[PDB]
Amino acid sequence: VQFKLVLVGDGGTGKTTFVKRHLTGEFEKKYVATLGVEVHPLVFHTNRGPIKFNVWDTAGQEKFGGLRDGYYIQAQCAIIMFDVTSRVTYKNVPNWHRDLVRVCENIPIVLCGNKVDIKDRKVKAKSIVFHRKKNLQYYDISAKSNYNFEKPFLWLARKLIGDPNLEFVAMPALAPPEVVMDPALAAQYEHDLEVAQTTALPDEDDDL
Amino acid sequence: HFEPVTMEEDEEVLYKVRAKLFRFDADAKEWKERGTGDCKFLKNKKTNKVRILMRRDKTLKICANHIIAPEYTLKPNVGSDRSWVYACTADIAEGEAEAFTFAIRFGSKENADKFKEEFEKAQEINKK
Amino acid sequence: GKIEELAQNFETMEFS
Amino acid sequence: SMEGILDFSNDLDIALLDQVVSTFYQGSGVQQKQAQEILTKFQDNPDAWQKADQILQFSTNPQSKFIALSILDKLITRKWKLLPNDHRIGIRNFVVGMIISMCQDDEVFKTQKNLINKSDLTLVQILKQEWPQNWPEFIPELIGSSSSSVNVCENNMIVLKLLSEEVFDFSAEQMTQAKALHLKNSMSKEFEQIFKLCFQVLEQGSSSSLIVATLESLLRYLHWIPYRYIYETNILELLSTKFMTSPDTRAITLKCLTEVSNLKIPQDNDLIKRQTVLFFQNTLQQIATSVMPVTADLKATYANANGNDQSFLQDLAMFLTTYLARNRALLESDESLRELLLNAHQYLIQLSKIEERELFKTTLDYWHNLVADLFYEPLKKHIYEEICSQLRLVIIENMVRPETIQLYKSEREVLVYLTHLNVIDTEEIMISKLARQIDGSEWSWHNINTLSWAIGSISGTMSEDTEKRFVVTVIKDLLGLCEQKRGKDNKAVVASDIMYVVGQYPRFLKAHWNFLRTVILKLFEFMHETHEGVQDMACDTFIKIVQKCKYHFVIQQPRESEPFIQTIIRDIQKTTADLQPQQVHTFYKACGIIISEERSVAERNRLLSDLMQLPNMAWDTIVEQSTANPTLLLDSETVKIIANIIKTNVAVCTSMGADFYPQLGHIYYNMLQLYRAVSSMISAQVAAEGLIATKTPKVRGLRTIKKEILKLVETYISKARNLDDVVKVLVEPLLNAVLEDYMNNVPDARDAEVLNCMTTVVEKVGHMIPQGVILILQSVFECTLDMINKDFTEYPEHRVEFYKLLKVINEKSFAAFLELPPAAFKLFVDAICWAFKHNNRDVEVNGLQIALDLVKNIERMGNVPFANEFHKNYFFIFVSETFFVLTDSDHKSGFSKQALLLMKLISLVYDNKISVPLYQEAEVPQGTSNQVYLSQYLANMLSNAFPHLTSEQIASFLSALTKQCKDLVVFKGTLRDFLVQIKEVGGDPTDYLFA
Ligand SMILES: Nc1nc2c(ncn2[C@@H]2O[C@H](COP(=O)(O)OP(=O)(O)NP(=O)(O)O)[C@@H](O)[C@H]2O)c(=O)[nH]1
Ligand SMILES: [Cl-]
Ligand SMILES: [Mg+2]
Ligand SMILES: [Zn+2]
Repeated sequence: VQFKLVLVGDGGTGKTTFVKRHLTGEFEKKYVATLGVEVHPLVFHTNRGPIKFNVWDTAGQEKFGGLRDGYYIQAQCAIIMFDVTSRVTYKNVPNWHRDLVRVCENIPIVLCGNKVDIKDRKVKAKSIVFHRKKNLQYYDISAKSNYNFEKPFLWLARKLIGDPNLEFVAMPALAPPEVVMDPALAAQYEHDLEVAQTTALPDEDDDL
Repeated sequence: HFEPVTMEEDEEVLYKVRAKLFRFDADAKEWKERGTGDCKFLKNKKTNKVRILMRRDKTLKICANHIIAPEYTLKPNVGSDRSWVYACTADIAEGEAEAFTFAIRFGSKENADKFKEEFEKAQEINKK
Repeated sequence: GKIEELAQNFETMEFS
Repeated sequence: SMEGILDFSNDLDIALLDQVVSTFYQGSGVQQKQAQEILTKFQDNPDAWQKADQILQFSTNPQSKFIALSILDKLITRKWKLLPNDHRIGIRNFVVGMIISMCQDDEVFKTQKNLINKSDLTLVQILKQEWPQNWPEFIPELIGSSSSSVNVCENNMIVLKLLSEEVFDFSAEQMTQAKALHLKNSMSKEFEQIFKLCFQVLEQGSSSSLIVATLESLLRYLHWIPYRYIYETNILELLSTKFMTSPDTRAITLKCLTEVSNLKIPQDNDLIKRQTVLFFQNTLQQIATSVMPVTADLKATYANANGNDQSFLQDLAMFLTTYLARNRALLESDESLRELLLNAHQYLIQLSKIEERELFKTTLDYWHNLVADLFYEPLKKHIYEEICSQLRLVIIENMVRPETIQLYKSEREVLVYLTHLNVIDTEEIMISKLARQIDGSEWSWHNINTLSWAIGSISGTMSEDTEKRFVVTVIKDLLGLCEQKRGKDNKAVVASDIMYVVGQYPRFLKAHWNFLRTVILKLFEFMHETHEGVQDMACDTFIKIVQKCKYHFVIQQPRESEPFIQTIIRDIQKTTADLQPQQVHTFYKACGIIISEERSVAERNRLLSDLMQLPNMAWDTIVEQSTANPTLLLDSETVKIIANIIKTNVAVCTSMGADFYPQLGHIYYNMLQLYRAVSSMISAQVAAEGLIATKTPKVRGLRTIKKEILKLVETYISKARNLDDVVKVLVEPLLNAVLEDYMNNVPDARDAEVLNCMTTVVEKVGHMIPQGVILILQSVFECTLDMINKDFTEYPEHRVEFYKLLKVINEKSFAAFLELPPAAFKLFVDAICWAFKHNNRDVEVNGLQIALDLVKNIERMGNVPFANEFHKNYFFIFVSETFFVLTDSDHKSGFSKQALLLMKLISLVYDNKISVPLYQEAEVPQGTSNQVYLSQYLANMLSNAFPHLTSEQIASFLSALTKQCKDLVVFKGTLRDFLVQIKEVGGDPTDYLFA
């Protein structure tokens, strides 16, 4: 039960950061441009059992485009991403959508406006209407604040499984094992712990 | 007569608090978020053993699952008055048992101090 | 008139 | 081993290729990743296109053939005109041949739609290069081949669809203006023959796959073709009847009719009006009989999400709203059309009940169009009485939380219109709704919140007497509801809604003091309630009511011994005792709003003194024991107390602005002394602990004090009315307190807020402190530039504030840059260009503006030595740096301001605004105009930067560009044409004669 998902959009819009959040829970602050594509399995637990997304995270920068629309072949769903703090990234949404649906003529597609955490929003909500005639689902999201970060995958899961009542559920929590660390690593872990303590936690002004 | 038409429920919640969990990447000398959500101290009714179980909001995916070992020790982080750092020798949130250096941060110094209190209460439970 | 009664009524609102 | 296909010295092993491709698409993990890198390297080989015919013939893998066509695509769109003409004919014949043989094999045609669509797109790229000038028979032969095979005919519809898209929908960015017009005229010139085929296929049946492909292409045609093709043929009849019956064709047909509704049409022809009525009438008829009746529960249908029902209902909403927004007047006068008009709107009512945010926004936009018209247009509103009545309930029941923000305001606007259209009906629905909250038949947290927002949203629509009766009934009923419910959870919700409604009806509060007073005293009681959210709600309602009713707090009310603001201040310690610091600040801010209404200065200052009594006493205490033992400032508690005192001053200053000055004067000098003391401790801590100290709670606490002090000063100066005092009392102490400290701290200890504060100082009083501005530059310019000129990432805040500061200095005190030593002025120029290269929008825009403002500043100086030297040193630096970001494809967001700057620079030369020669007396003959030299410099610059351009292209580009330097829209067009041509080889230099 796995589905191929292609993720497309301008460079720097937060596609890779978004998937990373879902994969590990981290927020990557640095911009390391994706080269061609990176494939990542992503599993969600639902009341209909587990659903697996094979996420094809593609490059948005043209000089790193790689196979470009060749990545779209046999995709069963997609996310188009833009940046609400950058108008040009919204202006290019019709171009990504075009290259996408030429290869994938009938698939569920979600349009995501990322970075709504940033105060100075440039692409106003009322300007965002492209999805209407193209029957795309639309979500304001933020990989940084996790605002609606789960919505795209939930909507897609529902379309792909054919159950509008599908819900994410809590995976089973097995009993964890007991501890018996040998003294031969007592000085080793104490080294790694001293570095950890003296390295400041990030974003100390956040609510959590 | 007419005919008509998780895996934690064998446990007790001792403590619950909202928090953000970090793992230390020693190879990058960098703290990385592992999840934000409710952190719970769960007491097994059949063993009286207490564990930390924490899930991410919305996705409900497990980001922490380990015994509150008596040997563990909560230390402060240099940049925070509402966080604790400690070494975990076996966490099973992501598959097999793996060791981690965790940090966990809270809404206030108060919630952090209370956590440390509960954490140590739970430790002496796992002694008995 | 009925507004003074409304004010009196508003004062009686409490949590416990 | 997979890397064999990258060895071009040997033949290409097709079997090895198919393996690499299979491993990428169907494989996983490390192998997949490796294959991916190989395929990209293969594809990016500039000779790979030569091995494309091999793959397309001898491969058994469709993905491999797809990749082959992608390789060909790059070649056709970028290097086509460079090839020997035989290769061009060869590639063309091969693609045409490959498409034909795929269509003739029914097996391949059925099972390889992806590969065929790619081939079609590739064919279209060739057409854009070769057609019609070198392929005049393409369309005639296409139409011919169509009659001999249903598969070829269908595929030709896909080819034409893609062609229309490439020529009319996606040409603006991808080809020059001249090339785009050429292809548009060419298509337009032969469309008569294209439409004939299209219409014959639609009329004669019968393969739905062929019908659907033909209708898909029609949808594209409707974007540009003249209306006569639609209205002077029978095609509307076919669309609105025949094709609405089959679900296969229904979806695309509906999309076509939506676009038909947007056609350019003459508005004085009665026959055409009948045609526009008729297809609507036919369409709605087919929906009622073939899809669902107007009574159907569309909410439920949409929720069930069977098949394509959601898309269909979305498309129906778009059709109905698009047509009715343009044409509903056609249906409003004829009595025989009334049922049609109201049925169409009843479908929209039903569509508006669907739980789908984005679709609701679409219908809501239409409703706004309607009720606005009914509010202004005579004799219309009675027509829609029953529609509007239903709409009131729909909007009331789907009201969203006020303060997304955008959807609430749109809902409010429609509901306010609907209330004007019938106040009595609106009131009745809301009271009825409220009763079903009391009898519990519709009671929930969501339903009471929604109703309350709705009731709050129509404030101002009723008469004051009707509003009075209404407000009384609602609050009375809501109060009863609050008492009815048990548990703080339920009571909290109802209490919040009650406070929300009263806060929305200030007119009522203003007319009834005793009640307003009761409301406020009640809020003060709630400020002691520890239940989650209550205190926040109490404070937010307090300041909100104050903003609207402040006048009634400052004047002495009848039957009162004093203005109520005095009563609030007297008891302020008690009132705020249980509040958190943030909430106390809000309370004090609210008090500042009231105090500023008092325009007796003596009284206003007294009130201000009394309000600030508690923070000032705490302040005086700390200042005493702070200067006694500076170690206290390491006590986290003292640091927090101090921050909160300053924050209280910021809160009140935010409200009082100019009026806050006497209070500022009370603390000002000791505050700046505190700033210095704190600064020393931060420095001492960093010295003793290292940079890591800046991350510690202690130092972050200390820096908060500094930041709040700077915020306070910034907040006052930005609002000050007496600038003499700002200059003569505030500025010198401020600069002496902050500038040297900033300069002499290590980068990680410098507060970006200093820059922000200085920007405000220069903005308001810069023109009055030229020596001060020079002092600012000296202390922050070089050391800040060195922080931010090694990459684009570090010190993001310093980066942004830095260019804001330079911007305002360049605007308000340009004299300060004139005083800079030549080396420092050079860094200034370097800094501006560095700003150009940022992707960061904050930095980029200011960078371009500074550049533009700087040129203008230099221009205004006239023919003087500094202006002459500036052009000699930096003119071509600005020209070439601006060209670089224009053409590098990584700064497209700045295109307009780059264009503007470039146009300004070029115009200076062609207006002889630059007196001295820009060249060396050696490198060009004596008496040569700067105009001639500019064209030479630019031709050489572009030739070296873009060596694949012909001299002729460059010369034609520059000729056009310079001659158009008084016409920004045209100029910009020529730049866009240039950006297209640099992406390929052999661009037509005559394109630049387009304008
Ligand atoms: N404030 C904010 N920043 C974000 C958000 N999402 C991503 N970013 C940041 O945007 C930058 C680019 O992120 P990235 O995932 O690499 O974008 P991308 O779409 O994958 N780029 P590419 O197509 O070139 O691979 C990063 O610095 C990232 O931290 C967000 O939601 N909010
Ligand atoms: Cl909705
Ligand atoms: Mg990426
Ligand atoms: Zn056609």
